[PDB]
Amino acid sequence: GFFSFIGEAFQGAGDMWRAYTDMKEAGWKDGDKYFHARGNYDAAQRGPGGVWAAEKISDARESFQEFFG
Amino acid sequence: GFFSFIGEAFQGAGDMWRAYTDMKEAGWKDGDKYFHARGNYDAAQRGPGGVWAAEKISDARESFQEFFG
Amino acid sequence: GFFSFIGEAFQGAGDMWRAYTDMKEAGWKDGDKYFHARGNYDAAQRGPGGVWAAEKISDARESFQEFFG
Amino acid sequence: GFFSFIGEAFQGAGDMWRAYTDMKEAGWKDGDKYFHARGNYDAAQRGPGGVWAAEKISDARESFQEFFG
Amino acid sequence: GFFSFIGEAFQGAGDMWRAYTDMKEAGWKDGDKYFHARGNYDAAQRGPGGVWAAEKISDARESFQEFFG
Amino acid sequence: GFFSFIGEAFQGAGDMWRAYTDMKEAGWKDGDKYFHARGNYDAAQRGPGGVWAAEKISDARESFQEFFG
Amino acid sequence: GFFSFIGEAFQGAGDMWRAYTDMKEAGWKDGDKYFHARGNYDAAQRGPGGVWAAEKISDARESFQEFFG
Amino acid sequence: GFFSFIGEAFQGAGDMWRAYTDMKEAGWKDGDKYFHARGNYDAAQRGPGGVWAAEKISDARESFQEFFG
Amino acid sequence: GFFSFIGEAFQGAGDMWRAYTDMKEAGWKDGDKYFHARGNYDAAQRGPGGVWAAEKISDARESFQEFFG
Amino acid sequence: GFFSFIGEAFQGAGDMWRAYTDMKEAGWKDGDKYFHARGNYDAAQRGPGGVWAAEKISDARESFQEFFG
Amino acid sequence: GFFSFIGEAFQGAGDMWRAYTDMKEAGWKDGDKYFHARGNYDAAQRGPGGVWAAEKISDARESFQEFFG
Amino acid sequence: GFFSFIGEAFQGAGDMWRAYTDMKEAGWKDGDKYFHARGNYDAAQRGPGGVWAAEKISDARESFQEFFG
Repeated sequence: GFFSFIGEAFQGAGDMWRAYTDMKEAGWKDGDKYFHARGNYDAAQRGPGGVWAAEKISDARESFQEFFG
Repeated sequence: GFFSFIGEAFQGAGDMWRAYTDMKEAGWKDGDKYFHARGNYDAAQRGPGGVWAAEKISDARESFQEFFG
Repeated sequence: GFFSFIGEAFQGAGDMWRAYTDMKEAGWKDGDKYFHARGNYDAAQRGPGGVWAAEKISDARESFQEFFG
Repeated sequence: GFFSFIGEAFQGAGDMWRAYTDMKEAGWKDGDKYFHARGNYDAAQRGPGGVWAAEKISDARESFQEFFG
Repeated sequence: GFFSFIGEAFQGAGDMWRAYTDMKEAGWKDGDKYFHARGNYDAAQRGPGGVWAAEKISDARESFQEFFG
Repeated sequence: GFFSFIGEAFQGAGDMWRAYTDMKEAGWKDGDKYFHARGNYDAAQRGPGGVWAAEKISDARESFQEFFG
Repeated sequence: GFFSFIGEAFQGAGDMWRAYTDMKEAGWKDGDKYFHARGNYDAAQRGPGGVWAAEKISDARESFQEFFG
Repeated sequence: GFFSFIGEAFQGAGDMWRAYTDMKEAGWKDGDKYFHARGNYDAAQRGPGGVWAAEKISDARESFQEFFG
Repeated sequence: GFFSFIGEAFQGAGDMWRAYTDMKEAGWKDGDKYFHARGNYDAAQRGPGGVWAAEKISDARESFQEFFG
Repeated sequence: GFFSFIGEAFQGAGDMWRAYTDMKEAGWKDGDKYFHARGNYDAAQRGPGGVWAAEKISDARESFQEFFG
Repeated sequence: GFFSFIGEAFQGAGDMWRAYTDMKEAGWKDGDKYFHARGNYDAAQRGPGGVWAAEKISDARESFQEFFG
Repeated sequence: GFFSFIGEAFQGAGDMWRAYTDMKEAGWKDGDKYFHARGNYDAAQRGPGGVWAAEKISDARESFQEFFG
């Protein structure tokens, strides 16, 4: 299939964005995650804009444009 | 299939955005997650805009535009 | 199928946005999640705009536009 | 399949962006992750713009443009 | 398949961006990761722009352009 | 398959960007990673621009251009 | 402009289907035409079907079809 | 401009299908035409079908088909 | 400009299909044409089919097909 | 410009298919044409099919096909 | 310019398919043409098929095919 | 310019397929042409197929094919 992972402007302990496929007779274990933040300024911020998730985009003409200032 | 994960401007302990597919005779275990925040300013913020989730977008013309100022 | 996950401006302990598909003879366990916040300012905020969830968008013309100021 | 991982502007303990495929008779274990931040300024920030996730983009003409200022 | 990993502007303890494929009778173990930051300024920042994830882009004409200022 | 790893502007303890393929009867172990930063200025920063991840790009004409200032 | 002349199954003396355009300070003369027919069988016949005269035909789909027997 | 002349299955004395364009200070003369037919069988006949005259045909899909028997 | 002349299955005395363009200070004369036919069988006949006159045909897909029997 | 002359299956006395272009201070004269036919069988016949006159045909895919039997 | 003359299956007295271009201070004269046919069988016949007159054909794919039987 | 003359399967008295270009202070005269045919069988015949007249054909792929039987 199509697997896509996009992530921007973020903070995490871990175990993120994974894609396990077609496994047979498997087994695993994952730990505990801790996230501690104290007294931080301006964290995990993203600017203006749009998100588009599309399986098929066909015959677009003069489309999907963005004009910032 | 089509799997898409998009995430911006966020903070988490963990175990996020995953896609397990086509598994047979499998087994797993995941931990406990802790998220602690104290006295932070301006966290996890996202700017203006739109979100579009589409399986098929066909023949768009002069569409999906954004004009910021 | 089509699986799409979009998330912005948020804070969580964990175990979010997942998509398990086509599994046979499987078993798993997930932990306990704790979220503690004390004295934070301006958290998890998102700016202006719209959300569109569509399976099929066909023949749009001069549509889906956004004008900020 | 198609696996794509894109990540920008972020801070994490670990175990991120992975893609396990076609495994048989396997087993593994992953640790615990800790993320500690105290008194940081301007962290994990991303600028303006858009995200597009597409399986197929066909016959685009004068599309997908961005104009910053 | 196609595996692509792109990452810019980030700080992590480790165990990131990996792609395990076609394994039989294997086993492994991974450690614990710690991320500690205190009193840093301007970390993990990315500038303006867009992200495009596409399996197939066909017959684009005068498309995918970016104009900064 | 096609494996591509691109990474710019970042700091990590280790164990990153790897691609294990076609292994049979193998086993390994990986350590613990520590990342400590205190009082640094301007770290892990990337400039303006776009990211494109594509399996096939066919017949592009006057496309994929970037104009900085 | 667009000038199109289509003629099928016909008999004439002459001076037909002409298109004079953009003339300045011109002059001409044309003769007399005689058409004489006596005792002919099966002349100037056209079979089944349709005529379409269009300046612009846009986005036709599964249209303009003809099924004879 | 676009000048197109199509003629099939016909009999004429002459002076047909002409296109005079952009003439200045010109002059001409044309004769007399005679058409005489006596006792002919099966003349100037055209088979089944359609005629389409179009300045622009855009984005036709599974259109303009003909099925004879 | 575009001048196209197509003619099939026909009989004429003469002076047909001509295209005079961009003439200055010119002059000419043309004769008389005679067409005489007596006792002919099966003359000037064309088979089944269609005629299309188009200035621009753009992006046709599975169109303009003909199936005879 | 583009001048194209296509003619098949026909009988004529003469002075046909000509294209005079860009003439200055010229002059000419043309004769009389005679066409006489008596007792001929099966003359000037064309088989099945289509005619297409186009200035521009762009991006046709699985189009303009003909299937005879 | 582009001048193309294609003619098949035909009988004529003369003065056909000519292209006079860029002439200055010229003059000429042409004769009379006679065409006489008596008692001929099967003359000037063309088989099945299509005619395409195009100034530009761009990016055709699996198009312009003919299948006879 | 481009001058092309193609002629097959035909019978004529003369003065055909000529291309006079770039002449200054010239003059000429041409005779009378006679075409006489009596009692001929199977003359001027052409087999199945297509005609294509194109100024530019760009990027054709698996196109312009003919399959006879």
